Amino acid sequence: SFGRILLKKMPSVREILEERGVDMTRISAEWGEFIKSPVVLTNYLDTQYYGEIGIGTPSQTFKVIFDTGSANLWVPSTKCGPLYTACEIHNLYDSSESSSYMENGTEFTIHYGSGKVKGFLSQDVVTVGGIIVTQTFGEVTELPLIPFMLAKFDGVLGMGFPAQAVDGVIPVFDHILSQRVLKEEVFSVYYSRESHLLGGEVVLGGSDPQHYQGNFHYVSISKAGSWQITMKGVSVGPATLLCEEGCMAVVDTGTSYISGPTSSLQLIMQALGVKEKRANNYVVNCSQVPTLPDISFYLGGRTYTLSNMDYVQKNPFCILALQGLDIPPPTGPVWVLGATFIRKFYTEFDRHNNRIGFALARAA
Ligand SMILES: *[C@@H]1O[C@H](CO)[C@@H](O)[C@H](O)[C@H]1NC(C)=O
Repeated sequence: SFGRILLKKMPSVREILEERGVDMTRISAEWGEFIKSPVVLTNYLDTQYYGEIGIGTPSQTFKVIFDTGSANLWVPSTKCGPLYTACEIHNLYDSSESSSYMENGTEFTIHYGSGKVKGFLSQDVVTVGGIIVTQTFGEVTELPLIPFMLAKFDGVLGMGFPAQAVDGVIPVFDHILSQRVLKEEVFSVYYSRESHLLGGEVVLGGSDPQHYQGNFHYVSISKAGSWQITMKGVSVGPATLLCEEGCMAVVDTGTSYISGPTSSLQLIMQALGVKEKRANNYVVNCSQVPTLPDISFYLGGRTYTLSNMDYVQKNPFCILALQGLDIPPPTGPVWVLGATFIRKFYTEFDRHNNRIGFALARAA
């Protein structure tokens, strides 16, 4: 258990609002917006998994999201003022208790779907999966209410490329690579079946052979500075409907729902046999779930199939784990294979070869 980080299941901000009796129209309209330098593919509304890291000497524990969509580490600060009530329900980084703290002070702004996180940079020791790196990270002093007033995670560990990082900060994984401690310059991400207790695993330096079956097959990165691959077909049932001419697709551990363009996804929802739409999202009567056809994605000359049980979430109060999202050019129309895709297919992110590997996930 050297370079492994146990991911733990948490109620998502949608699931917290659902359990408090909030209407599905209100949740999407007020907590799930996508506002018009690096690209945003998530609002953390549906994120269900966090890992724990330590920051400082002695180490102060934080619950963080492992987000391949971003390249920055940030956590709430004790410098976070009284105007930001969201800070008052989370763990706070206190430089006063760290002997390894070294100030920087340059301001940063990280944009995401529902809003923006502001603060200042600071250097300290960071322990992630038993590996100690000297990291520059964001001390957040302006944490917005949407969605962090109800989030069950403190902050975000970016697992993206250094080109995506704000203020040109060297990311956490890049520092781990500089140390030459890992067997491979890769990390892989496992989510187990959607249960109440069962969690997941991020492995640094390789892949856990317990959590996959058969063999990995790899797809090259098509855009240099991100986990982005060419998709050559989206199919409902036997019929291939979209992406024959070639779609860009991001594999993102940050968001759990698969994203596509609103027009392309509405076409899929028609052919799926699904009428009801709430903003970006699509709800369905739980009686008609077993009759839904399989969705498939064509990646690196192989099909990756999601069955009815893989892309639907039953919560007490059934919602499809797909949603509309239009990123404009030059970045272009993009799909996002979120954690729903990765739960089915154990994913290896490869930094040396600049490629992404997929394999059929399983339990032990
Ligand atoms: C703060 O961090 C940045 C990296 O984003 C670095 O280039 C800069 O030299 C640092 N500034 C100070 C004053 O330590």
